[PDB]
Amino acid sequence: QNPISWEVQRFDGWYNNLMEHRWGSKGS
Amino acid sequence: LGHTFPFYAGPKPTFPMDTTLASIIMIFLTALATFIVILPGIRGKTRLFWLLRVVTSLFIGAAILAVNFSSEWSVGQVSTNTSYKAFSSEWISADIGLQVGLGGVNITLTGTPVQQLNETINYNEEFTWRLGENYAEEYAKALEKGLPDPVLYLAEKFTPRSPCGLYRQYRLAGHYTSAMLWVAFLCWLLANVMLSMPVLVYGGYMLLATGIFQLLALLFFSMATSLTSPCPLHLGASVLHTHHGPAFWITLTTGLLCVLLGLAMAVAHRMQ
Amino acid sequence: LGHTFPFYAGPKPTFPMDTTLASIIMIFLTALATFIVILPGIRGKTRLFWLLRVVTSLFIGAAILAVNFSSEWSVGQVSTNTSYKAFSSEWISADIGLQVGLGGVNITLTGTPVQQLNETINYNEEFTWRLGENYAEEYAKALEKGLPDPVLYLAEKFTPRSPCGLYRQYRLAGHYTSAMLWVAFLCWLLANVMLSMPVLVYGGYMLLATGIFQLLALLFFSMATSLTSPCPLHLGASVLHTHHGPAFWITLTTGLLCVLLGLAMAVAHRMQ
Amino acid sequence: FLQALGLLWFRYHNLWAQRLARQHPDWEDEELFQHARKRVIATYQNIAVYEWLPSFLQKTLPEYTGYRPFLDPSISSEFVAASEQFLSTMVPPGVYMRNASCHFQGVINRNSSVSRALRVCNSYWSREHPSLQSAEDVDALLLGMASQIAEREDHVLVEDVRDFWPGPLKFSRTDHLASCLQRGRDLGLPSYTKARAALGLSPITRWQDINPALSRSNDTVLEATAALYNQDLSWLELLPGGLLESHRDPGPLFSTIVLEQFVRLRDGDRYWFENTRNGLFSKKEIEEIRNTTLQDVLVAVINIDPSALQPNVFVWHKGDPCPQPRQLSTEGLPACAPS
Amino acid sequence: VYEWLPSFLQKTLPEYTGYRPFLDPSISSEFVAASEQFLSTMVPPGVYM
Amino acid sequence: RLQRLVPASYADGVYQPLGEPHLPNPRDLSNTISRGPAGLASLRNRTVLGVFFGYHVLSDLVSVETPGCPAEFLNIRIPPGDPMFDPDQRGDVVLPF
Ligand SMILES: *[C@@H]1O[C@H](CO)[C@@H](O[C@@H]2O[C@H](CO)[C@@H](O[C@@H]3O[C@H](CO[C@H]4O[C@H](CO[C@H]5O[C@H](CO)[C@@H](O)[C@H](O)[C@@H]5O[C@H]5O[C@H](CO)[C@@H](O)[C@H](O)[C@@H]5O)[C@@H](O)[C@H](O[C@H]5O[C@H](CO)[C@@H](O)[C@H](O)[C@@H]5O)[C@@H]4O)[C@@H](O)[C@H](O[C@H]4O[C@H](CO)[C@@H](O)[C@H](O)[C@@H]4O[C@H]4O[C@H](CO)[C@@H](O)[C@H](O)[C@@H]4O[C@H]4O[C@H](CO)[C@@H](O)[C@H](O)[C@@H]4O)[C@@H]3O)[C@H](O)[C@H]2NC(C)=O)[C@H](O)[C@H]1NC(C)=O
Ligand SMILES: *[C@@H]1O[C@H](CO)[C@@H](O[C@@H]2O[C@H](CO)[C@@H](O[C@@H]3O[C@H](CO[C@H]4O[C@H](CO[C@H]5O[C@H](CO)[C@@H](O)[C@H](O)[C@@H]5O[C@H]5O[C@H](CO)[C@@H](O)[C@H](O)[C@@H]5O)[C@@H](O)[C@H](O[C@H]5O[C@H](CO)[C@@H](O)[C@H](O)[C@@H]5O)[C@@H]4O)[C@@H](O)[C@H](O[C@H]4O[C@H](CO)[C@@H](O)[C@H](O)[C@@H]4O[C@H]4O[C@H](CO)[C@@H](O)[C@H](O)[C@@H]4O[C@H]4O[C@H](CO)[C@@H](O)[C@H](O)[C@@H]4O)[C@@H]3O)[C@H](O)[C@H]2NC(C)=O)[C@H](O)[C@H]1NC(C)=O
Ligand SMILES: *[C@@H]1O[C@H](CO)[C@@H](O)[C@H](O)[C@H]1NC(C)=O
Ligand SMILES: *[C@@H]1O[C@H](CO)[C@@H](O)[C@H](O)[C@H]1NC(C)=O
Ligand SMILES: *[C@@H]1O[C@H](CO)[C@@H](O)[C@H](O)[C@H]1NC(C)=O
Ligand SMILES: *[C@@H]1O[C@H](CO)[C@@H](O)[C@H](O)[C@H]1NC(C)=O
Ligand SMILES: *[C@@H]1O[C@H](CO)[C@@H](O)[C@H](O)[C@H]1NC(C)=O
Ligand SMILES: *[C@@H]1O[C@H](CO)[C@@H](O)[C@H](O)[C@H]1NC(C)=O
Ligand SMILES: *[C@@H]1O[C@H](CO)[C@@H](O)[C@H](O)[C@H]1NC(C)=O
Ligand code: NA
Repeated sequence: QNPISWEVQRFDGWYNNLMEHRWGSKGS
Repeated sequence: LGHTFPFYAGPKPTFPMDTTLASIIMIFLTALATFIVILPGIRGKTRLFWLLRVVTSLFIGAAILAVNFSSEWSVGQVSTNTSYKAFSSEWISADIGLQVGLGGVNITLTGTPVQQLNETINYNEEFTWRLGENYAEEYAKALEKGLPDPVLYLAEKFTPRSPCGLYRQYRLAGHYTSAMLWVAFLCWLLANVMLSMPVLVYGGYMLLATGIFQLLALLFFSMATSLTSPCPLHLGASVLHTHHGPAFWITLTTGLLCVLLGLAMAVAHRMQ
Repeated sequence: LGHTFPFYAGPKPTFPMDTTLASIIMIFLTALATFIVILPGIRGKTRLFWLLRVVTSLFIGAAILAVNFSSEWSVGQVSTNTSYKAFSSEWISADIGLQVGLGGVNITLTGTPVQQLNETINYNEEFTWRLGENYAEEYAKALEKGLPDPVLYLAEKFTPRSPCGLYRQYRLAGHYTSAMLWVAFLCWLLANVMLSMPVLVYGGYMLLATGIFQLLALLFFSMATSLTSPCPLHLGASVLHTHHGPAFWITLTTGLLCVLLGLAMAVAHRMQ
Repeated sequence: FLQALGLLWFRYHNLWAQRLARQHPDWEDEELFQHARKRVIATYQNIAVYEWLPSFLQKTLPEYTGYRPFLDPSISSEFVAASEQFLSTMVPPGVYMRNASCHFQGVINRNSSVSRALRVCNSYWSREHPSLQSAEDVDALLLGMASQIAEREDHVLVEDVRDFWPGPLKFSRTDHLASCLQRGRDLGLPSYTKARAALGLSPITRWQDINPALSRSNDTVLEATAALYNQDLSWLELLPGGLLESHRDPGPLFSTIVLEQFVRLRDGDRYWFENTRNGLFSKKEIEEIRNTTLQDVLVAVINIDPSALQPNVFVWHKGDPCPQPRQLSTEGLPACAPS
Repeated sequence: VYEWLPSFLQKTLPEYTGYRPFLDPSISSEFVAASEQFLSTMVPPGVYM
Repeated sequence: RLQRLVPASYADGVYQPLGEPHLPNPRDLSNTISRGPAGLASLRNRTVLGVFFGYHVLSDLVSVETPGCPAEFLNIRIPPGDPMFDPDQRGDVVLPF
């Protein structure tokens, strides 16, 4: 099985919020 | 037929190749077909030689244009398991490929199989750094569009502010290689024009200049893309290594052919 | 001088008029200056008449071009107290003006006085409905930019989906009026070319055609902008009423002048 | 009936404009319109949030604690379907028209026949109706709607909605429930189980746990619905699950969706009338707005005695004025126009 | 969040009640200055080893 | 745009809706669930005025009824022999959506 069983968090902060992809992102 | 919607409910077709290359191929094939049609009008036994010349000329021209517009200069491809989309922990098995050309980079993500996670994975995205085009704006638009993770990763690798300086060196190399290739195409046009004129020597020298400019474009691209510091491209559990693609070798063979043809023409004129 | 930043800390100047009109005026004034310089070279007593002709011709041309590019076709202006910006209950006293041209609408908001609420109120915004330009996209960009409330209100009044159909009728009128004015400009060029030729009759008929096309542009603009249902523009405690602006009357006088000149030329040729 | 509600609010705005003109004779048109619009918006918010929502969801919003600038109030995709179905499950086959003196008048059909109520399926997008010609007819419609009991909050839809909904394309009639299901699929709505999980509700693992009361009785809608989904509870869509969950009230999923949506709408709105920071109303004005109910609006615009309507027009209780003659059904009403 | 913030603000965050998808977490302009100054007021002239 | 409590559920994961055969036919589901006798009074004695006031509130809040561009059709396949839409057992009746 894949050891990474979760969605890896992005380094740029994008797509953290479901509908506001730019929230907390770099450059926002 | 009406009374139902839509009138044409079939899937909308997708063009099976690059449109610029397809247009160049179509135009040069039309020219070749016209020349083949008029071939019996070429009187005497010269026609064979004539045919060769015509074909060679067309090929050269086509090659130059294709090599100027093809994103096949720095190619690489790996097969990996990687994260696909946000808000989803599922991974996809796919071939991820990089195709760095003169005016931009084409990132390909082809699923193996194409149908994975109930989705069609056959992405071929373009990110252009041509003069007047903002690479950062295109990457931001890709981020807002929601492109798959490997595509976004490879695109961010070529952003101007990315830690590894692939963007600047590749942009410089592509720009000046394209300029040299346009000069070579102009020299090819002039050589074709002047070979009909009584002075064949100047036509041969122009063909030699076309070959020289193709080789200079090759040399500039190699030198400018070799000065870059090593940028490690790591996807999943594998590493993407780039190498000179089919466009580089096509440019090499076409430039060598033009140089040899011009040299042979000059030598034959000197001896005869 | 250095050691301080910025090197030039003065306010950056703003151009005091429309750039297209300024360029047209500069080009035609340069042509007039060249003709005045060469005027003593015009031999005989004809020069006076020559001068008149030259001036007339230039004026006509300039007028047409200016009238084609000026947003002075449907003008209106009121003095009102209105809300200025969001997240602020303060009101401003300002002149709000509408300048509907062929290719778009210019909304002016000039504070009275200009310095109100510690802000400079001298807005002159443009919203274009020219073919290939999306008015809704421009209005959305204006909304995202945060333009003052009167400007946004007058811009939304001309949106394609606004309840009152000013957008469609004004776009049609401006498009076909601009087409007719371009035809008139081409006829003016042809008349200028053919007046040098020995056949003066065709030059006179071309000038008459220029006048006819100017009058046709006037008539089309009037008919297409008159068919609109009444759209009440209410700002503050006042109502904005539009009327034919200086561009309309300039087109009228220039077209009448061209028609009369062509008619007089034809009559003089017939009598002489 | 929706048109009657719109006319009610239009007349309420005009009445408030007249009141403000009387109070401030020197005010211009713009100031009168803005003040009337502010008051009408505040009244609409108060009635919708603190009167209609508690009566129709059996849930009350938490006490207002202030404006939340960082809370996203955008309408969710699930809220559309949830509210639409929880309202469509209560649409009656017909609507009474009631006089001020508790008299239920006869409704003249377009066939010139006289019925006891206005048929819903034959009144869709009605340009004109013989029994709807003056303002008094609109008042009668409002009174009849106030006195008539709505349909049961269950999975059953009347034929005016299930079979004779206005067809937007090529058909004069269409299925509103099928259209709503196709809309939810078009909007990419989540499954019933995932929707419950995202809201923190207890997971449902068996088909009969969707509505224990429904499975208790002889209604076999649960078993047939499971058969349609091949017994796969994970594939049950949000709309059918919410329809099956309803019993005397909207189901926990729909109730939670609507409640949280209205909480976010109230807290995330800078122009909410209770938000004292916007300067729209004073404390006394806010108290006046809170005291206003839909019965007050009806009394004001209809110019009727307050005793002719119950204090909460959203619910009719025993002892309230003008009981409905009977619970309306398809019997005795004009047949729906064929598609 | 649970060690440095309580010790340096003398305030404790409320007990975690779940993820809020509709809450905007963007750093405010005021927070920059507030945190920067509340930390810079405690910078020592020197640091021991 | 509208908010989402759960990530969008599409057949292709982007925009293609989930439908048959993975989901039951909309008309069959509607007939199975919503068919019943009319005249059942509200258990809370809620009034029709409340229902249509809620409809007015919904019209005030959200509106996703008008079609978008380009024109996309998600047609509802009417099962053969439907009492309302296919009384003649044609088997090809399709409600456009
Ligand atoms: C280097 O790269 C260059 C750039 O790629 C390349 O140049 C390009 O060459 C190719 C040909 O070789 C051309 O580009 C392609 O064009 C195709 C057709 O383009 C038209 O159609 C699309 C599709 O629009 C429909 O769908 C969208 C949603 O997807 C809707 O929003 C639309 O309204 C429309 O919907 C209707 O039609 C549907 C059809 O089924 C119906 O189902 C539906 O109900 C509606 O009726 C349009 O978007 C295009 O318009 C856009 O572009 C024009 C011009 O730029 C603009 O004016 C306009 O405003 C739009 O912006 C156009 O009209 C495209 O289909 C194709 O797109 C695919 O590939 C690109 C690149 O990889 C992706 O970004 C894109 O998302 C598509 O990938 C998805 O779909 C394919 C299958 O088609 C999958 O294989 C892929 O994995 C991916 O699937 C994922 O998403 C799917 C949903 O989208 C989902 O279902 C899957 O499950 C999965 O999640 C492509 O763009 C063109 O010539 C060049 N493009 C340029 C210049 O931009 C160059 O050759 C390369 N160089 C070399 C050397 O190779
Ligand atoms: C019909 O309408 C047509 C459109 O208006 C018209 O065509 C236009 O004609 C005019 C000339 O006639 C030209 O447009 C003008 O150009 C001026 C100069 O443009 C350059 O400079 C601006 C300013 O940029 C500085 O400021 C911004 C922020 O404001 C910063 O973001 C910048 O980085 C820059 O900051 C530096 O410089 C400052 C100078 O002091 C320093 O203080 C600062 O520290 C920095 O060092 C640039 O934005 C321009 O670039 C933009 O456009 C180019 C090309 O389109 C793009 O490539 C680029 O990406 C940018 O998008 C350009 O470089 C403008 O100043 C002028 O703008 C004013 O007017 C317009 C229209 O009304 C407004 O939208 C705009 O906001 C400005 O209005 C404010 O300022 C004026 C005073 O200047 C006030 O009177 C006014 O009330 C308003 O004040 C409000 O905002 C102020 C802050 O902005 C605030 O201080 C006030 O208190 C108040 O709140 C104008 O655009 C040009 O030729 C045409 N424009 C086109 C085609 O777009 C046409 O003629 C009309 N037809 C007829 C018949 O009349
Ligand atoms: C991707 O995953 C499959 C399945 O586990 C495996 O067989 C394959 O070797 C993996 N590819 C790489 C490059 O590790
Ligand atoms: C997804 O893919 C699987 C296997 O390829 C297939 O059985 C299924 O029908 C597809 N669609 C859905 C909605 O699962
Ligand atoms: C705007 O307000 C000033 C100040 O009260 C007033 O003198 C002026 O008449 C007002 N303008 C209009 C058009 O009402
Ligand atoms: C604003 O305007 C007033 C009056 O014109 C002036 O006294 C003041 O200095 C200006 N600036 C500020 C910051 O108030
Ligand atoms: C309707 O009510 C009015 C007073 O509200 C009354 O005078 C009239 O008689 C009533 N009509 C009928 C038919 O009962
Ligand atoms: C609101 O009603 C209550 C009684 O229900 C009353 O005590 C209070 O004074 C009223 N407020 C206003 C502002 O009329
Ligand atoms: C509900 O209304 C009916 C009349 O439709 C009435 O008989 C019954 O008593 C009412 N129920 C309550 C609890 O008031
Ligand atoms: Na019901």
